[PDB]
Amino acid sequence: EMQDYKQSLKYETFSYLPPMNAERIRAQIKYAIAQGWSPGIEHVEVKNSMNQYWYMWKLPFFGEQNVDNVLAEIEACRSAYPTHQVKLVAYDNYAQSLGLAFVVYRGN
Amino acid sequence: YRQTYWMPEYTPLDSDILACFKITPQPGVDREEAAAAVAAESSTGTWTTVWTDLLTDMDYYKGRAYRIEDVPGDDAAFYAFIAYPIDLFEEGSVVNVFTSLVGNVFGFKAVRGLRLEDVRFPLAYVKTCGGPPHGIQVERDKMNKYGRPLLGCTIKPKLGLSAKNYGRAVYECLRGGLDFTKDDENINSQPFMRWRDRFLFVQDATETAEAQTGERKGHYLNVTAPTPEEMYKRAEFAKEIGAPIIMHDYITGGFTANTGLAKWCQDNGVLLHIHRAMHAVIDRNPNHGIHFRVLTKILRLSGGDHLHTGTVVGKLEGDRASTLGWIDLLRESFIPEDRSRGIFFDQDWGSMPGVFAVASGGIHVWHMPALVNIFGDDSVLQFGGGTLGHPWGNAAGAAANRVALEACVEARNQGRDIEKEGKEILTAAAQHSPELKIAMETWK
Amino acid sequence: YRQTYWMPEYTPLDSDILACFKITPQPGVDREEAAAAVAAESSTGTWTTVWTDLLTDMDYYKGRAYRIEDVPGDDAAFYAFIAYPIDLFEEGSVVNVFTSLVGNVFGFKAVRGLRLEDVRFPLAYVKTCGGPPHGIQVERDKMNKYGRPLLGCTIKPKLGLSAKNYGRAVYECLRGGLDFTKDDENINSQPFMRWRDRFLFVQDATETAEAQTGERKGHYLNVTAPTPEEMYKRAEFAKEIGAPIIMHDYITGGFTANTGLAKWCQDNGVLLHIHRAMHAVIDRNPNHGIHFRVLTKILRLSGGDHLHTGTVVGKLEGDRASTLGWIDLLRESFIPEDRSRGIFFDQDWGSMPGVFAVASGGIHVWHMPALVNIFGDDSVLQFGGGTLGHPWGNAAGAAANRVALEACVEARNQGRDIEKEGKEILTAAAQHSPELKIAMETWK
Amino acid sequence: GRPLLGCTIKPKLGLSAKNYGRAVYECLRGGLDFTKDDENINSQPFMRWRDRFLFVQDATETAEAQTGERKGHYLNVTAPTPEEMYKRAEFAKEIGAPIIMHDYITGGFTANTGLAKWCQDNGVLLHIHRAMHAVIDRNPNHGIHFRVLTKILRLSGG
Amino acid sequence: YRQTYWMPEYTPLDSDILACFKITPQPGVDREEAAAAVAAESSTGTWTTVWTDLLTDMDYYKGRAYRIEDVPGDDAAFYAFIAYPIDLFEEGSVVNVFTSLVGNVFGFKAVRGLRLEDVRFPLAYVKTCGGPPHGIQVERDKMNKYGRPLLGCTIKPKLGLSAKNYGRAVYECLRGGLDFTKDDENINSQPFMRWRDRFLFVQDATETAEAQTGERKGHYLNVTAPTPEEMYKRAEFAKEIGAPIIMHDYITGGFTANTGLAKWCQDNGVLLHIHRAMHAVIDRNPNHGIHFRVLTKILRLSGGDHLHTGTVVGKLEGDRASTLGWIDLLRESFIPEDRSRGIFFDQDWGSMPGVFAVASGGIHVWHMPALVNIFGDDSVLQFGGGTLGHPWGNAAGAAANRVALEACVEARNQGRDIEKEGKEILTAAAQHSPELKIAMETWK
Amino acid sequence: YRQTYWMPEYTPLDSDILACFKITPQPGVDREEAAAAVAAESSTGTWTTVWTDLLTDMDYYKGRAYRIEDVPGDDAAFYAFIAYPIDLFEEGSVVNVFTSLVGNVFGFKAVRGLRLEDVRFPLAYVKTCGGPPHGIQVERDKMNKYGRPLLGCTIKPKLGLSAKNYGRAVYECLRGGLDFTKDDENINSQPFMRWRDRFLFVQDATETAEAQTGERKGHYLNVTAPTPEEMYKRAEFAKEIGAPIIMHDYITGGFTANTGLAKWCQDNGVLLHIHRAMHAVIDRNPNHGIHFRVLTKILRLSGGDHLHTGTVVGKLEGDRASTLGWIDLLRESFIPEDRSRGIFFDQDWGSMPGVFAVASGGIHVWHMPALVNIFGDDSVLQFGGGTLGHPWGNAAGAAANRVALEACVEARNQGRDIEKEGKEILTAAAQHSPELKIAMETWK
Repeated sequence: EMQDYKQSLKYETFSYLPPMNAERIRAQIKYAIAQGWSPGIEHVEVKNSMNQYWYMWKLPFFGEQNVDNVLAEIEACRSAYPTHQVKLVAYDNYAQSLGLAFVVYRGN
Repeated sequence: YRQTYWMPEYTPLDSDILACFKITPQPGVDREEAAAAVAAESSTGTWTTVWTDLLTDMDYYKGRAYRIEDVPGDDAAFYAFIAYPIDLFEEGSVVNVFTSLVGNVFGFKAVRGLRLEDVRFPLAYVKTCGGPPHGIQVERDKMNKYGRPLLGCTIKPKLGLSAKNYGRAVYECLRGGLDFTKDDENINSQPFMRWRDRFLFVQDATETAEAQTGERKGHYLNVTAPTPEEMYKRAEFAKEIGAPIIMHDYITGGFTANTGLAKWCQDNGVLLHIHRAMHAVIDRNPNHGIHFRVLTKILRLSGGDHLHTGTVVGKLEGDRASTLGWIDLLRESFIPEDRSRGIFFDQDWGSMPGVFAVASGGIHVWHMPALVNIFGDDSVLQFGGGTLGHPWGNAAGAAANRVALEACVEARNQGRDIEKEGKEILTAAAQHSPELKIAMETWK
Repeated sequence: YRQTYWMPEYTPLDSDILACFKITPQPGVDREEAAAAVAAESSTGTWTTVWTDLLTDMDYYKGRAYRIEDVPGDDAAFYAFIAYPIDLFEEGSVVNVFTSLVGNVFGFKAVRGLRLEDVRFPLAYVKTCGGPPHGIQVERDKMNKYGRPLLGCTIKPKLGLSAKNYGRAVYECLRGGLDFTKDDENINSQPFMRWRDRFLFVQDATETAEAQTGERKGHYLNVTAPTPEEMYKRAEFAKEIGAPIIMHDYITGGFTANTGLAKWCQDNGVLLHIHRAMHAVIDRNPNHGIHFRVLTKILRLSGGDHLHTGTVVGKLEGDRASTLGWIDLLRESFIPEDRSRGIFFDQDWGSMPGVFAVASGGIHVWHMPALVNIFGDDSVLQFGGGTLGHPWGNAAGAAANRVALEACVEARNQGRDIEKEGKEILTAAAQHSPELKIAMETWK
Repeated sequence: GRPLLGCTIKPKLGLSAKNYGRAVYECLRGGLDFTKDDENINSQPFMRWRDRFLFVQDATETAEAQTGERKGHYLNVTAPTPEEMYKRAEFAKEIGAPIIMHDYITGGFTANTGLAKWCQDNGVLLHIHRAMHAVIDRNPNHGIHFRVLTKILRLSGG
Repeated sequence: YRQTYWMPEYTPLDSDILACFKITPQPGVDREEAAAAVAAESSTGTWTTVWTDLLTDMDYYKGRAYRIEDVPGDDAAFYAFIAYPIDLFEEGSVVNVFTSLVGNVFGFKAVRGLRLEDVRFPLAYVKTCGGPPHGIQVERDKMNKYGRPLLGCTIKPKLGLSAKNYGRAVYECLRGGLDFTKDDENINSQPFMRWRDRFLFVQDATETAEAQTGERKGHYLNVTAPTPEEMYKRAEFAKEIGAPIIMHDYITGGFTANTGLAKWCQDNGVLLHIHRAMHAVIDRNPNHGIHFRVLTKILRLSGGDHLHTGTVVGKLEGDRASTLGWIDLLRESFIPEDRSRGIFFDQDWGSMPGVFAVASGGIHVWHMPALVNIFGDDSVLQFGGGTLGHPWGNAAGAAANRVALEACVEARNQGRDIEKEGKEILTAAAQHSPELKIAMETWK
Repeated sequence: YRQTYWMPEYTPLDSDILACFKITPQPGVDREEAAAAVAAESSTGTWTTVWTDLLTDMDYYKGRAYRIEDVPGDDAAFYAFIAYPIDLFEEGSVVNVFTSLVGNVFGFKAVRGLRLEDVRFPLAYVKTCGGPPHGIQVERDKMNKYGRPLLGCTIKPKLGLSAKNYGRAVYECLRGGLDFTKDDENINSQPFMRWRDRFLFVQDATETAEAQTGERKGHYLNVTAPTPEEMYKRAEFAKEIGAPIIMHDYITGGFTANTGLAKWCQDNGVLLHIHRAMHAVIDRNPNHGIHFRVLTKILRLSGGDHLHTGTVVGKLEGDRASTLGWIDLLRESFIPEDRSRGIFFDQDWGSMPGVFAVASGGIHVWHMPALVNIFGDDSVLQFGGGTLGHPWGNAAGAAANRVALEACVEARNQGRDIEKEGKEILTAAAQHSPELKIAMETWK
């Protein structure tokens, strides 16, 4: 009755859950803006996903309050780079760390 | 004895070391007398003035009791507040401060019990100690982990596993989804499993799991040794093989050894996990001992990236304030005084980085929403039984724990009351995770 | 839980490590259950069998409770005897044995209190540890002192003395007649007095006193340091300047650091004085903690030439047996079981040399005949107040103490009851010693 | 065939090791041959020197791989003690940093000469910053000229 | 002489070192006198009491003969059993124990011959020595080899091969199927072939064979050197180039050098192969010498992962018991007394890991089923002639040996009598292995 | 087998290493066959030509038997003379030469016994080894002692003496008149007496005796250690404290360790005393083993200033030739072949300095004229019993021995037959020496 674990590559936070849709992505962005963090968008090759430094999509959205524009920028990054993994981050300036970081598209 | 070492009028300097002692005196003895007794025996140790006393500035080099307070709910005990000049201690020596405070006062025969409740470390003395080698934020940057608490596991049984079998437990635990695995406080180098073979096989398993998962992995390799030379050799071997984190027992191993290892870790870029073994012989008795909040301050002064603080959920709802208070002491930069949470002094840490909070002991998937709500993202959750007892294996248990963690974190981010809706959130996550579902079925 | 980790029929092997725990359980819980709980949590820590448990020899790698005894006079507590295989511990690691024994069992929630009363170290494990660097007889041979207890003094005040002033107290104390002076447990290196200046001026004073007296002199220079590197540097500087003895705080400094320093002392021919600071937070509570006899065994396993054991005279006549028992544990080669003296196990030490007994705290010329009768020649008597409080100075106080010591030793050698005739013996000695006479006049 | 391009990472204060590295990485991958540590940044509580060196080397390697041109960062090794300075320079060489930076006036001429000799021995390039030079060479009637300071610096090594 | 150093009533302590001597005395001399003579000359060396004798505890510091037994089948010899206190020897010094036992007693003129048959090492003294650096199980874990004996080969001729030619013999031998190749006891660094070139070319060949086969490979690189500095340099170079195993001559090189090299191997994670050169000048004579079982105990105390023990099949069926007994002494944790197998004392090893048994000398594919049945999986079979004499080359010979080994192991696992059915099993294997078939055709 | 490795016509080169083996073959086997067997197994070890054999110069790289001689008085044994090219051995490695000669040949099953009688070291190979660190003449120049044999003493009992008591035996022995005292082969570092305390107290006693007498004094401090690191540490400590001579056990300690220690002694200007412990297990059997003359050659090649050679007087008058022959081998620059004295080869030593001859064991004042006549001035006479058993003490015994030595030396210088007139000479000396007179009275 026991079932085996099927091994596969993972992508940090929220990678063990089913891939997020627009609603869940919007909820995460709303959380990020509610915590006072600055949303950011990054992308990199699948083979280079483990890189510490990803390609930055434009600049971090400082003071941005519209989750619709955040998601539109995510989709624009996906459209411009269709084979690249895309990550959404939230900069915490007080802690000099990231309050949230997860991939939106897992690449192909 | 009275007028000499206790001054009600004395206003303590911002550089003074302040200590709060819960004195349970023998019936009939004077409260001010007992306060001056703790102050004297912790600073000078005598009252009879000898000819060598007159060669020194007696008004300066002495500890003074400046305030006595009633203990709420305990008429047989009172709080003694004592101020110590910063000049009385070696700069950057938690060992010397600890010795000066607790060397002889606990053997005082005129009190039935003595507890050291809180100690105020001034910023001037704080700036001298090295502190945590890396800190929470630097460790997060190094491990490339953000937005969720870290997951750990203690490899069990504590006895019997060879190097390869211990490695083949660690490998499945890590490849299942845990960020870290943990060497037990007992495992440093035993006849059934030598430390070098431990380090080699553990590094092999960690590298294999990291390659097969895509996430940075680690194991708190225990470097507690009979000798500092052996400890330094084990830490150097861990760095040579590439282990990103090691573990030390800072109480049984010793504060001097822990400070040296923390300085070495800061020098060599190796993360340090701290285990609090023996802490119960010291901090459990309510009327005699030194508090775990004081031990936490001492540990973060000495240096360490992780520290066991308790599971919080393991106590009743009305007994969580002291644990939360010492959690804030460990993690936050400035902790205001809070008598309800047991914080007796304003504690300014300046720029010293925080230390990750470790929750371990009898906790599984069901406690997890409460654990997330209480600890926040800056904590490490350890699942020994909750991972090894999984019917499908260590990898399946780790996957269940990771899925539950991610679901709870997302639920908290969405603005839901994760403690109120924990069962619903976990069930919704289990609709996509058979391992998680069978985990709740096992541990319900 | 019951049948698995407690075997009434089990006969413990001569190589097994045996531990005796005084369990004060919660009312209603089973005695055998609590005994198995201490045995399990001190050896394996769990009862739920996981799949990794089946990979090991569970029958071997576990601690077992083999005997439960009533506590005389305490119906709420019982004695649990637990046997541990020698394979469970690192060879020659008091740190590892101590951690395995006391890591988590004292935090057990099903018992109100847990005390570790006695621990049996088998000769097989004893032969692995280095033990005392020199021992009583080798230290006597090196110092050329025989037939009388050694005399020491703690330099007071603990605070304020510069290097030269501390040296000019030590010099008069030594030239007065004391074999040793003692650095306080607080003095390692403070802003008012740095450690290098301490060592230099102390060595100058010791050399001057030795030259002016004709007897070998020493000072327990404190090498307790924030880091093992600093401790080793201070010990090496003491050896370089020629100091014959150093001092360490083996509890606050740490067991690992103490073992390393003891090994270094054995290697470099430097005597080691051990101070027992903090011991009261551990051994004072009658229902929770670890006994000072266990601490004494641990210290002599780690290494040390001197050890504070208490003044014995400081307790009532009916409460001296436990102190005498741990004195025998520290000094004698084989200590038979003695329930009256608190010796729960036969303790065979083999060839490991004994450790000098140090009596200190509130003792003066009047306690001295009792001190001699109780301790014998193989002990060190410390006179801080009894030397510094002398109206004629440190040298006169030391001369008084030395004259009293020699008179008491000769009286004991002549076959007199020194405790019964103490006043007469001291008066007869004072007929030739004005310093001694004024000493009794001061401290009567 | 062209002058080299550099950039000073700003602000002088506040950037963590990773954030400073993620400024350096974009600066280098954009086209600059070098980036520059500020004369203030040697090892501060908000950003320790070892983390600086590690993250800077990571960013430099990533930019070099993604561009195809040799990259560098003047890692500041100015330290309170010559032992600390030598340790930082040795760590930079160990991690593979091709160039380091020193403050030759505030750090001292003896320290600068020793560091220059070490750089010549170990094949590490040395960037020299002229902090404080204005307290000396600005006054037209009292001081020592920056041309004399330049001669002194090139004699010392850089 | 008689009453002083032999006590029939003495019961030997569990910590006592016991030695059994086969005494072939001069006709007419007393058996008890000769036993006391061996006991005295091996412990104190004299009978005339001098004034310095009275300064010591003569009753303690002496070896005593407690039992005399007849030798079955030899009326001219008797067995003398002598007990030695553990205090008589340096802790962890096989050199000191060996010297104390055999320094002068073999030159005794009142006996025609003296043989040291067995020596009892108590667990207390066993726990002090380092023992084998890795042991059988740890070596198996490191090499990833289970379920079959290991295969080795001695590269021949002993003389003439350059570094590259020796490497091109080793490469074919390893790529043919042998787990190991062996440097000869003569080859450390000769003018025709220097040691550094040996190590480099051997490592190249081993790496090439490992890459081309998919199995871990090794070569016992000889580090026996004129000086310990040279030996340590060669071992360090082997570790630097990555050689997993080295070889030492523990008798000709010396017990001190072997112990140092074993400690270095345990420290650096390098396997140690031990060759028993010269053992015949010592253990061959039936009436004078020290037995190879005692030499095996000494070697496993000193440290080593492999040890030559003989081919067992090389003796008649009625002369195999002593070889099997010392095989059990080398490999097993506890060997009960067995007079038929030559085990005179119960030998408790505790947790010290076993040592691989090496069978070498005149053995080929035909002896192999008997070799497997006798030695089991925990042994190394060496085929010098049986691999190099193969008509198709070293690779073909190694393939033949490996196929025969796997077939015999599978036949044993299936429950067949491999010795009774050896020819049938080998023929059935040869139906799929032309190299094996031609190997039996060559060596029939 | 025959034609290949034995050449009757071969004339051995002056650079060839020659070995003489006494072969006691199994009845019926051919003498030339057995000689070729020893030659082959000591050089190549096989007869079956393999493909790797054809890659080398087989005519060169092999040992050849060139002469077979009858053993006088033994029809069951014959002498085999074998020549070895100098190319077969590492330059300056007694370890390698010894291994090549005796690795496997003694385990040959076709001979009942094999003895290595003599080995010829060519001057070319002799010039490579370091040899004795100082030599007889350089040691005499350093110690400022000429014209008489040196006097030594073994401190007894071998067990029980503390450092100070051993020193207070050494001090009286040296101040009595002996040039040296001797640590026993058992004493390196025991629990009852540690090596550092030995070295310190021995140096103190030696310095005191030298100051009180006016003659250079020394003690062979034993540096035989479990590890070469420990041995080098002990030798370095001896040099640091100023000990002029140390002692090593070159057989039990090992030839590699002895060569390293001899090189260190030559580098650091420290004299080396060599003890021959275990030599009896090797050289006693007349039909199997390696001769003490070969062991003496090996020792002087390795390095050493003193060497035990036997008392010579301990054998009958008709059995002294072999002892005298190996004495000449140890001391003289060129020893011609002498079958009566057991010298089978002309042995040219060139410029290598001689080694002092040590006579020890059961010798006292009466043997002394014979000892002087036999050994000459270039020898060391050891008096353990003959000094410690003196009724008036160690100093009186040493004075008696010294007076007897000086009287015998003067009698020899005057041209008297000291052996014929020994009693008269000793009595005439005793007319001025009461200690000497009572010494003869005790030992008559």
